[PDB]
Amino acid sequence: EYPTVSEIPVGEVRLYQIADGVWSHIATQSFDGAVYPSNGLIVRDGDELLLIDTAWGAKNTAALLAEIEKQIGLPVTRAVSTHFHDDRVGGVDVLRAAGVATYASPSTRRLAEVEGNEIPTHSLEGLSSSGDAVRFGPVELFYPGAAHSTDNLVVYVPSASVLYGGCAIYELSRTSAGNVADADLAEWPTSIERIQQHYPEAQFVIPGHGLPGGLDLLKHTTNVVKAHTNR
Ligand SMILES: O=C(O)/C(S)=C/c1c(Cl)ccc(Cl)c1Cl
Ligand SMILES: [Zn+2]
Ligand SMILES: [Zn+2]
Ligand SMILES: [Zn+2]
Repeated sequence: EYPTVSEIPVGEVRLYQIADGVWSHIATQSFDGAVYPSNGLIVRDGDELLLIDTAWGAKNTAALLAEIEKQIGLPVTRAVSTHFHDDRVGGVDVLRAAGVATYASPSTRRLAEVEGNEIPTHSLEGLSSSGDAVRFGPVELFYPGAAHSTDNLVVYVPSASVLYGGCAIYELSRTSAGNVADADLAEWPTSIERIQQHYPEAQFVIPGHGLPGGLDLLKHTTNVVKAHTNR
């Protein structure tokens, strides 16, 4: 029942309700002749919504906002991008234009800038050291250490025990490393272990791309990362 690529045309965005007040948003993008899914999150915060990550580009992100207004009908007042790649910040200018306050760690902002990507307006403090956590509205933000990228954040929704790993976490069907040009292969397994230590009670784990599962996705990612390491 969780949507896959074949069900989502590029341009279109799906919402999937995970818990009371918790959805993922799912979009697709075609790159080098293949089509990829990508996840983000939506958390209700009173009469407003917190958005985690864009839907990978301006077009998809504009469709995400229309889809949220149509299906949920509460305003997106804030957005956090969990790292500096285009699937996380591509569409930030659309959010900003719609009056959404956009946020990211200083480190994510600097890396976006260097990459020439869109740049969240606000800087998130308290997340500079591995193991650091801060509360941001209805979620906890966690910096596990470098993994898929040096800046990657993970997000936890304590009310629903939902752990959103972003692109630091692989789905189960993904058995080979994705793009790791910006990865810290050496630290990645250690960073995943910090996630496991901090959220042992997580009941749903969302990867940046593909199908959700349970905490097994953490060991799965380490397995893939270590395999790639020994290539
Ligand atoms: O494997 C992943 O989760 C991602 S984010 C791959 C990637 C990278 Cl490394 C750079 C740029 C872009 Cl656009 C993408 Cl999609
Ligand atoms: Zn990435
Ligand atoms: Zn990604
Ligand atoms: Zn596995």
